[PDB]
Amino acid sequence: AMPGPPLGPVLGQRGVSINQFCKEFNERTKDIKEGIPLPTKILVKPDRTFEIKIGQPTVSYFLKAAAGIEKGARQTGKEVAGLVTLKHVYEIARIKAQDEAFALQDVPLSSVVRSIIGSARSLGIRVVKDLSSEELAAFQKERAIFLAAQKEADLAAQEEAA
Amino acid sequence: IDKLRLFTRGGSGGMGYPRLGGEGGKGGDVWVVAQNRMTLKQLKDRYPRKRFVAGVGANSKISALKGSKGKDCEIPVPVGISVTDENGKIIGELNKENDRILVAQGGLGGKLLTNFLPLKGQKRIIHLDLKLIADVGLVGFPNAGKSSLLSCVSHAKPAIELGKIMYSDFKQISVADLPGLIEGAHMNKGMGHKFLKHIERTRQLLFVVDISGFQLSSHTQYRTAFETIILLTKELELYKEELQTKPALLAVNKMDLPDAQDKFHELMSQLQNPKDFLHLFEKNMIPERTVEFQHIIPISAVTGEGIEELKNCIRKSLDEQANQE
Amino acid sequence: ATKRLFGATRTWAGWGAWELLNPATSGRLLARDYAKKPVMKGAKSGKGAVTSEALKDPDVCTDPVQLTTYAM
Amino acid sequence: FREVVETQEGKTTIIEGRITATPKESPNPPNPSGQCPICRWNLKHKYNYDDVLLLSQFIRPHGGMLPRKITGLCQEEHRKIEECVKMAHRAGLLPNHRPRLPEGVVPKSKPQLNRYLTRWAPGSVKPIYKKGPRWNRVRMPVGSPLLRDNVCYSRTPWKLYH
Amino acid sequence: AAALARLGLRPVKQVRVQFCPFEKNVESTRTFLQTVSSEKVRSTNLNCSVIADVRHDGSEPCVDVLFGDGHRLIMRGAHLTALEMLTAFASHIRARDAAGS
Amino acid sequence: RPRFVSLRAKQNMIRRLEIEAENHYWLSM
Amino acid sequence: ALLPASAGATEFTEGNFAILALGGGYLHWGHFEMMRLTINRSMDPKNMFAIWRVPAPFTPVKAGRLVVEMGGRCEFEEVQGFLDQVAHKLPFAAKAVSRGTLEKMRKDQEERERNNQNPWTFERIATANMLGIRKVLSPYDLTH
Amino acid sequence: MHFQRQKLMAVTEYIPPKPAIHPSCLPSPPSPPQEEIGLIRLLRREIAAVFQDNRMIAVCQNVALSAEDKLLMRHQLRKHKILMKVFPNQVLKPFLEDSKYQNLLPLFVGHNMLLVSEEPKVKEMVRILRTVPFLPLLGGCIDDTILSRQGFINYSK
Ligand SMILES: Nc1nc2c(ncn2[C@@H]2O[C@H](COP(=O)(O)OP(=O)(O)NP(=O)(O)O)[C@@H](O)[C@H]2O)c(=O)[nH]1
Ligand SMILES: [Mg+2]
Ligand SMILES: [Mg+2]
Repeated sequence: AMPGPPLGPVLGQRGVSINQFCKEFNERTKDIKEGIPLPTKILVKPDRTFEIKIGQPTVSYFLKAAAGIEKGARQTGKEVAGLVTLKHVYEIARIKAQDEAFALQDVPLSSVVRSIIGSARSLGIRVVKDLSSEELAAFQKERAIFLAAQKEADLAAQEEAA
Repeated sequence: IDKLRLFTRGGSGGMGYPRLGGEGGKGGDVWVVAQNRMTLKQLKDRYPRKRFVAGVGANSKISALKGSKGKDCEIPVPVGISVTDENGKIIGELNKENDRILVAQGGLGGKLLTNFLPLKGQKRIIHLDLKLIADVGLVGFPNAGKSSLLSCVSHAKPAIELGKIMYSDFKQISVADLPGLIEGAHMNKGMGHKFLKHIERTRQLLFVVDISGFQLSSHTQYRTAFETIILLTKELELYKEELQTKPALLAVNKMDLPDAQDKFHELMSQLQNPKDFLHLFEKNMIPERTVEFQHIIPISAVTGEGIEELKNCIRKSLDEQANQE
Repeated sequence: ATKRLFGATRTWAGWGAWELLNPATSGRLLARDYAKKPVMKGAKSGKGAVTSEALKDPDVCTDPVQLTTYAM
Repeated sequence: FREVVETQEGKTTIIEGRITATPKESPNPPNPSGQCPICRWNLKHKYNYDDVLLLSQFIRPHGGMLPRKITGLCQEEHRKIEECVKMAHRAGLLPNHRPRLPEGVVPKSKPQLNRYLTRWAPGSVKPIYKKGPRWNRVRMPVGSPLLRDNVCYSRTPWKLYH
Repeated sequence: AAALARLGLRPVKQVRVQFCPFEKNVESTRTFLQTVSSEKVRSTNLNCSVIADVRHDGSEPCVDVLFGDGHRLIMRGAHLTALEMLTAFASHIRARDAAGS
Repeated sequence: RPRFVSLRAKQNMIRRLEIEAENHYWLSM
Repeated sequence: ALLPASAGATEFTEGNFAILALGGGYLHWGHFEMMRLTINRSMDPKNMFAIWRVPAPFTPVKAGRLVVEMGGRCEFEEVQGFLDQVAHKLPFAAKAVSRGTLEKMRKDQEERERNNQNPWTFERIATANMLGIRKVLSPYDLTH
Repeated sequence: MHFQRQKLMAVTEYIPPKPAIHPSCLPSPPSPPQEEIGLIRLLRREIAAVFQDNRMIAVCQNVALSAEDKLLMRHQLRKHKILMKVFPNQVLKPFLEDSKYQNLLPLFVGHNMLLVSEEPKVKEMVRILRTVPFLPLLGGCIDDTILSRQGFINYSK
């Protein structure tokens, strides 16, 4: 069988929430964690990575790592720690089409995008829609003059939320 | 886990008779009565509406006047019920069968002062608590072997609750093993505090602490057994100060560990001198007072070690409390 | 503000690597700036001879079926 | 028709499907312009429950009814034929289309009551204990209202209630 | 699909299916091949093998099934329906499982 | 007690109506 | 959009797409008018949807007469949920009606009444005094 | 109601006109079909464009394979630039009946897929499809020429 799990890079845990799931399949939690840490040592810690585990009849597992989350990409690009409480009623983040293209240029090498063999335009549209879900608003042209005010407003809103 | 809530409204009074001057009957009142053989869930699935309205006072006739009061409504509940208001203030306690409590009064009849109109009754919302906790209440972290201890101490019980400890004198000590004592209790007072409300009605507290310490996750702080005891004391102090007045005993579980002996020795040293290490915790984690333990026993749920002595100690402590009281 | 405008921390996911500085609009391809950054086009705006129109019709039919089954 | 035959030789079993005599509509129907087979062969209002030759051409070997989508019939004539099939089965005019009996099941000795033109199933009828007054007398159904339009050669129409 | 997956693949070793794509009497054979190649039934026993060979010799459409019991079943789909062929295959599989166990 | 009409009553009414219609025609010249 | 305030034939669609149809006769008053207008304004959105009255201001209403009509760009299900409640609140039997069925029913009724092949009609018999049937007949029933 | 009034009301009852021949049973007159369809026209246009542009097409039966394995095989074909498209047979038949590839109509039976390419990478497609031996190569066309699996193997070799 194939199991997909979103796990922090270099922060694999022998504990929950993948512990019982691997134990039921008899997969070695310690070996899986060690392999994940070794493979994600290059990758920055705390980055959410998709891990696909394939199960053999003799309790043999072969891990595979996918690209980082596009939600994490939007949050780290627009510099918002957490996403908005609501969607389409307020705007948390602020990214550009150039940033979307830069993120897609790396996301397009993932397993799903390689399988689909899709042009970058559809990936850019999907990333824009995902940012709309994240409340991140994309503008064709942007500059620091208004981005500073937007960041100040977002920080004030986050301080009010806290 | 059966906190209930009902809406009660007493019926309005009776329409008076203007030309003669007759008063109308008073509206029916709302009463709650204690009866056995039924439960809160039984009441709920008998009456899904959760609304109770009494009778309406009879109008003022000319054959009769000062009309008869409307038929009151009686709400059956089990024994050991705490009835409170929507604000949480305790309306009353029904501890024995046939206890009756008025919750909502009916409206007055049609007196001339009210232009002979049948004044309306009272609208109230009431809460029910079917919780009369046992004598001994077990308090322990998750995976701290509370269920395993209950299974070991009972002749046959499912360890995933209430159980009884049997004695040679055919005496049963009622114990309650309460799961989810730490369901984000410091942060979720919405769910892990009903546990404290249930446990507050217990005469004796039995803390079960793992010898091998506890840790929620690799990224979470590793708290030792002494740290767990301090956290339990701080949570009890934050919840209710009067709960600490009840006698408490300590049981260090998982004695089968190779390091269990040294860990228990270190824990006993910490218990003997807690003031030398209390500074390591923040002022928020420092309890207002320290709980004194009548007995602290090492036990093992797998090898069935010291359980008989723990039961004997619990019985002796209960007997001492009864003699003192 | 200035850091976010000048460089993007998201694109670089390696600790040893550095954040990629932003490139001017002229260098980027034209098709990048021809996407719907506003709300999605409606059925009326969508032409009848388009796959997106049929996809949106199917999505609307599924949504209506789910709404009807909600009360069931 | 079509038959499936199995032969076991040298522990090897071979099953073959062969055709003996495939049924088909006779050439040159009297009125080829018709839409239904009934309206093509001018059989409207010209068949009854006992016409086993006509009724058996639309029934499965076990007594079931062929689908309208397969037979090409219209809704009205399909319902008429369905009712006629029900009545013929209840009257016992189709002795070779008995329902499939599971092995080990032997029907008991049951009362043998001759009947015909039976509208309802014999197991779901309440005896008329209270007939009622003359003006509001409860009548016993005979036949079917779906055949009310059939050609009658006598002055008195069909009596559907006795 | 579902019925054959529930019956699984216990005594089945190998299945081969041949048919003529140019002919107009191979729809039942194609349906049987799809049902046999369904992932639900195949996942029951990966040891069992399924192969489809296509020829242009204008021969009859037929499927051969070799079981672990050395028994052989031949089914001709030229005038046999998909449902009939699936029922026959399921009955043969049940008989072979009963014989083996 | 409810009352209902019959086929021959219908025929009688219709034939009487036909007779009266013919009278209507003959009373017009 | 919102219905105009009301102080203290007509059976066919003219502007709207859906309507409220009455199956029986009744009388309407200022209280009913004001309550219906308030409910419609509370359950309606002025941006897209329009509602129109058809009965005169204070009122006798006959069967099959449309009193409230609804239009805009919306489906039958979007308006039925509230028009059925309005019909139930109406003082007589009423229902949310759609043109696609109402016009078809009206056309079919007209076609049946035109294609009636009965040689003898009630109007004919009553007017011609055939059978002496006006001996047992109401004086108003000659036209009624 | 008086009995005479009841008799009059019974006699003046609506009687439906009965046509000599039933409308359902009489021959249905020919009527115009649908003016246009949003999906069928688009499917026809896509089929025509693919047939005209792509020079190699392979029509095979789409077995009920797992989605992950199907996507892996699609990615393997895309590595050689082969596109896998599936269209409804109920719509493909109408186009195939009157077109250059009329003889290929019998191929489209049940769940079918077409591997198309502008560059006839027949050898690569065959080597990729040989991974699953249960996938039958029903037919194909290269340079507007009808060919079978044996002919495709010959062209690959
Ligand atoms: N070696 C050893 N294992 C023990 C001992 N006590 C309990 N365990 C094990 O630890 C686990 C205890 O789980 P559980 O019964 O849920 O204890 P719990 O404290 O009630 N958990 P929760 O509070 O979440 O309901 C079991 O796997 C049990 O076998 C002990 O003394 N020694
Ligand atoms: Mg437990
Ligand atoms: Mg749907």
